[PDB]
Amino acid sequence: ANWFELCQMMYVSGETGEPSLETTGIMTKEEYVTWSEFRQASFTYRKGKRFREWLTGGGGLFDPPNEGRTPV
Amino acid sequence: IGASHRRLRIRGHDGSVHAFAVQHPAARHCRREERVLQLFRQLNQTLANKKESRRRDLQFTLPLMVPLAPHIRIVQEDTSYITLQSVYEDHCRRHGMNKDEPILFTMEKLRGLMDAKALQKPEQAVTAKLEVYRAIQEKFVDHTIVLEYFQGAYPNFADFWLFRRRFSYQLAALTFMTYTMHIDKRYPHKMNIARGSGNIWGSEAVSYMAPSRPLFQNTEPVPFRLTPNLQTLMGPLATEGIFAASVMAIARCLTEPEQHLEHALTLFVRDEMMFWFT
Amino acid sequence: VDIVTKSIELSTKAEEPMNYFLLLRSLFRSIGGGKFEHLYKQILPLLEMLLDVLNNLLMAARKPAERDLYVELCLTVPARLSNLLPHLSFLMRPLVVALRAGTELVGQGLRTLELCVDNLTADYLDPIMAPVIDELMTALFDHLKPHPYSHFHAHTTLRILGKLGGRNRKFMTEALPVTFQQYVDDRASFDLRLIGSKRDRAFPAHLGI
Amino acid sequence: VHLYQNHFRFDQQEGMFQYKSPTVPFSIHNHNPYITPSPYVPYPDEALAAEQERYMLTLDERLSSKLWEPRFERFKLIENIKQEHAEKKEQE
Amino acid sequence: ASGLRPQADPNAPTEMKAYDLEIQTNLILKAIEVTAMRMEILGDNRRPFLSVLATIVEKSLHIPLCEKILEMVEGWVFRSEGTWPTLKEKTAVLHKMISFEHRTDPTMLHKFLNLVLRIYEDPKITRTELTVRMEHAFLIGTRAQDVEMRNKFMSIFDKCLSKTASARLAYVILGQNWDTLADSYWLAQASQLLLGAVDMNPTIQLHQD
Amino acid sequence: QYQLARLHEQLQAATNGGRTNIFK
Amino acid sequence: LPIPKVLHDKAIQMPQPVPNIGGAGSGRPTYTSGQPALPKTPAFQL
Amino acid sequence: LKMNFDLEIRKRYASNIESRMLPFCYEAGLSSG
Amino acid sequence: WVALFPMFWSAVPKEDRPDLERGLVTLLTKDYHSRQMDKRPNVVQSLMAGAVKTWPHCKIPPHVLKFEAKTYDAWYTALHQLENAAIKPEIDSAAVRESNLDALVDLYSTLGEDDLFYGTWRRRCQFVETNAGLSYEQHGMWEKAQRMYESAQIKARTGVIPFSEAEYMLWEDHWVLCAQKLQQWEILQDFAKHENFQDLLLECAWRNTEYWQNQENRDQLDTVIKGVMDAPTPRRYFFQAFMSLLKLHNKQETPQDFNRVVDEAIQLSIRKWHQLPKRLTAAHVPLLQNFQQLVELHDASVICQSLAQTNASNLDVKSGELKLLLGSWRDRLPNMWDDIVAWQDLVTWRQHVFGLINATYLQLIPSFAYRGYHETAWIINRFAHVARKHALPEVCISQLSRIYTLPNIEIQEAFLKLREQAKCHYQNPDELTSGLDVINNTNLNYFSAPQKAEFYTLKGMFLEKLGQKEEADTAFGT
Repeated sequence: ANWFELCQMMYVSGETGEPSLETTGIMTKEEYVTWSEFRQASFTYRKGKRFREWLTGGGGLFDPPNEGRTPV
Repeated sequence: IGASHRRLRIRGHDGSVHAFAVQHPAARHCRREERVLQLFRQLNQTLANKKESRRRDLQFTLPLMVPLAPHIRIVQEDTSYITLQSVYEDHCRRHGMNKDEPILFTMEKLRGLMDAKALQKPEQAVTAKLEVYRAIQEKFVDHTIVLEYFQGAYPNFADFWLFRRRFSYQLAALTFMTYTMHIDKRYPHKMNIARGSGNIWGSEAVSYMAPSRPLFQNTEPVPFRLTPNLQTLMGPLATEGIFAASVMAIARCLTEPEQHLEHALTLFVRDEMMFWFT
Repeated sequence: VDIVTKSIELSTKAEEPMNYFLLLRSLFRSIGGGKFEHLYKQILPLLEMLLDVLNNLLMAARKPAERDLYVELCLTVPARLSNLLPHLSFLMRPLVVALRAGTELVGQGLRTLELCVDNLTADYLDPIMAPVIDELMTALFDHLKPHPYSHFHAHTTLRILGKLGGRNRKFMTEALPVTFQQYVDDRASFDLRLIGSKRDRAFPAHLGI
Repeated sequence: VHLYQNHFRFDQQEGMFQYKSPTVPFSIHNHNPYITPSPYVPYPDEALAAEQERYMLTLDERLSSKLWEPRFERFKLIENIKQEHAEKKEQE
Repeated sequence: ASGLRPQADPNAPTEMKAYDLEIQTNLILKAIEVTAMRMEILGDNRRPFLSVLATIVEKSLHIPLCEKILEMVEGWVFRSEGTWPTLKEKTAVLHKMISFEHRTDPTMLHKFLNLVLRIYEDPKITRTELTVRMEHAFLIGTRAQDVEMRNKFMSIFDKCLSKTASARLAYVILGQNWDTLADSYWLAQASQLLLGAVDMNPTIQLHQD
Repeated sequence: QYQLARLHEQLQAATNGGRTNIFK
Repeated sequence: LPIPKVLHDKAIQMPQPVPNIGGAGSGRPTYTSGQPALPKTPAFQL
Repeated sequence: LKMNFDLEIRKRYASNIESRMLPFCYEAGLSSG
Repeated sequence: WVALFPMFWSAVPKEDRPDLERGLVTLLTKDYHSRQMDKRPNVVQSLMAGAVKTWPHCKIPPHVLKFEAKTYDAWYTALHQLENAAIKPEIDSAAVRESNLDALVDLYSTLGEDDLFYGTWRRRCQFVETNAGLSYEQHGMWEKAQRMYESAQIKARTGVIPFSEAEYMLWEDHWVLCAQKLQQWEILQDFAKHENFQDLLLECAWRNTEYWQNQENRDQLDTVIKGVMDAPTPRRYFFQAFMSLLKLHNKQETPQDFNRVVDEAIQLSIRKWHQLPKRLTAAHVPLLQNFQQLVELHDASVICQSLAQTNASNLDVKSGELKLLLGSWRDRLPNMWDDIVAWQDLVTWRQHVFGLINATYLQLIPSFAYRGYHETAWIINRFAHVARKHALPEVCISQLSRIYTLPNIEIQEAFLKLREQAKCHYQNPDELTSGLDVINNTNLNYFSAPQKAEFYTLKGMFLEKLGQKEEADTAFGT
């Protein structure tokens, strides 16, 4: 539970990557808007009940553009 | 190789098909061959009833022969037979060689040497004959011809593997037959190989008897035919595993009581002795 | 008796000979089971002729559906098992045909074969089955496939083989068939060019014919 | 005590003690008087090689790991069991 | 349809009348249309909306509802310009459309595959985060039973790769992930890709021998 | 400890568990 | 003898990788046989 | 009839943590391991 | 695909081939191929065939091929390359040659090819005792082979001559196999107890009929069966089904559970059958024997249900159906040239069933209640005949002597005993003392005229062998 809250908080804290399931288990106008929206992620906001109860050259067709970014 | 025949086919009342070869100029030694086939057809029963041989499926290959006249005969026929001589000739045709080169080479060399001195060799095993043999091996016939042919004859490797497995056992059986009965002149055109299963039939199999006195003898440099090309077709692993053991298995099965073989051979030997004396 | 005899006789001159065999199938499907002893006694004197005629037509059939009709006619004649014990050699070829066909014929053939295996002794049955035994066992071994394949057919085949026992690995008389090519030369081909290469390569002229 | 190249044993010992303890091998064309001869023979930088050998020994359970001091424990156990069984049978 | 017997479970599925089903479907369409126009302020209610959309797409068999959801997703992907539905979460909704492959009705699958072809032919979208994530849909398209659609997918595939033979063999061996097609014989696609490195123009003939 | 255990195991194997005298 | 319809669940599941059990050992070039439907692949690094 | 628990403990004197774990489990009495 | 791959491989530059070979090995061992293991032509078969078509220029490690061939039905494709590499090694290294030979021997063993296995191992060993022992194993002489292996181990103990580890393992494994052939299960039980060999322990315990009657003993055996059941095999499933039958007999299980267990076993057996080559090899025979065992299991379950539901009220005249079923079983036997272990298995299973029948019947007495004993005598006699035809030493004598203690002497039992006595005349040398002792006094000839006539004929033959011509003349004249 609270996986999405953890992902949003990690994005806010400065981790823009895609963290794995185990990791959670253990600017431009659009970017600024997303940051402002995600800053409001909270554990208990309208969640009181939930909170209490809880090389190869060439290329191809699907090659990533630049990669080089990994989660923590 | 030196004959021809017409092939008849008959349909049975149950739907089966049977093939026969008509031999119009039948050889002069047909009765003796039929007697040999009779004897080994009798021994096949003991082979089928014994355990060490029944689990290996060891049997002699003996087609049925029926004479119609003293000079015509019909013989059960396998349509996928080929002889060793035919394989050698096919190789020669495909590789642009003359099939008669080895024999002409041998004759020329032996003539040239016999015109010179023909002594000083250790006792009789002439070293010049060994040199001629080595030269023929080096220049004309290498030991990978039959294996190459049969590898080319089977696009699917499972077929080749099964064919070779059958071939080894059949060769062991033929070796026992020719060794015990003193069958002498085993030329390459007398060995027929079935491409559909891997069976071996030896044609014109008759025992040899000494002219001076009545008894069985061979008097040849080798006990049986096992040449480099056959060795290469079988392979060292199969030669160690199947061929050597099957001969002993057959010999053990057929001599369990020693009286059985004597009582089986008595009438055959009597007929041979009567023919010799006549 | 008149129905059967007239159907067989009139099939030879008809414009559509198969209608009479459709009629015969309709009749046979209705009087199955040992509930019609009187009709079986009436029909008994026609059994051998009917089976011989049916076997003749199967050999000359050129389409799968016609073969199916004749096989179904052969395997469902109205008779008692004791009266069918002779003439059992007339059922061997249609059985082999049915064991390699759609689901219904496969089930019918399995039923017939199980009945024969259960109701007779080896010394009586094996000589009758000898002419077709290799094809029979090859067809039987083709129904042994795991779950997604029909488990009814597979389990029936396994039961039949288990009941046969030691006789299920004793039927072979020849060595084993192997396929071979009549010549050892190269096969016919034409040349092709790979874009990055500098030479031509042979391509067999027999791939989808 | 008798000393050898890589093992030693006591005078009345039927085994050996290692110092580390507490033609053409594997060819089918070789010959010896108890097997038939082969028709393929006459009648009777290093990093790359190591990498190739490592690649060739892939999935080979026992040899890949290695890439050996027998003690005969099972043989001795069988001997002991047989002796005990014979001794027990002697009583009856 | 599967024939499974019913159970006395209060939460057991229950059937509905056609009239009631249509009334409820129209109500659902209206509700979805009203909800979709406030996407920019949905806030915390966004995820449940997409979850229910995915559930409907996965399980519903009503064609018009699926068509409308597909058009809405297409509008989000292509003609939308403002802040998106959680950015690349529309890909999550698209990934649920892959279940159309075995619906025994190919209309919705054909619409989805047309959308995929439209996505992968766009000059703007190339080597981006969408074409990377739509690989499974593209491969499913390359496996299509419809000849025209499969040929379109294979034409795009062939146009992408390099024409050297060694390059294409290398791509097949260690360039493509085949996990999506693991239940089918996917070497046919590989052979078709390989044959794109051969010259088709020259005349051919059998060897002189 | 480990060395002593290994030595004891080796000696027991060599002596056949005390049934054999190798020191004479 | 009996041939039930459908078949129960445990008999129609897809095989899964299985380890080598028995205590004898693996990789012995002898004439012993034992075999599961789907053995598990050994670990390796190339 | 039984299990020779003393043959497996001796292997401690012969990944690494897994190797050392089982002898400890058998010695204590954990047949499950 | 198999036509196209060799032509495209030759267009790859020689310096880029190792990378493609590594990628090919990576592709062959993917785990998602298991979703396709039952389909005829799968992709693993095609890839292996294409790679082996170009073998000298495209190299795959032998053990990868061996692993894939067993799972995806590519046996002969792997055999082709393994034998070719045996003839002409690709690398001049001893380790590569040893690995190739190990893989080839494993394939030969799994396919049931005994002679190729023996030849390959005899062209490879270093000791002469290993050679002789393998040769004697090849011809069915287990005692000489066991002696040879013992002597080879003793010679190796000296340590003067080096030897390989594979020969070391071979000595032990084939000594155990020879021990199994000679029916030395009593020492094998202790060996498996000490070595923690669970399958061998189960096999040894399976031969003790009286050990499965105690509740505690079979409770103990249930733990071992549960232990070796996380890696199911057909034999382990047979043991599980036998346990289920025993539980059903003692009213601890419903017939539905027994049916479910049998269904699972049958499914596994069919799955293993489908993984072999299509044409009938020597690896198919044990699966057919397993099929027979599986059908007889259901037959026995029906027997047990009828026995309980019939004799729960002490009702007789229910032995007719038992007689019919037993007569049906009496005609379903293996072939004479089959493996002796299969005969052992059949005899043990029949004895278990007959023991169940005897246990249920005898207690009711305090002619119709002594049928299990007759059946046991019949099957023991047949097994003794088969063992004699196999030249097994003392096995047939042991089986015959294992029948002296049997109550319920009757006409049928007397006839079976007389048949056993007649069969005891093995007609072998060094039996003069036993023959003379039998001649002095043995049973009575009042039973049947043919039996005494044949006994007189045998006595005359024995006298002739000893050298009493006139005595034998008079004997067989009478």
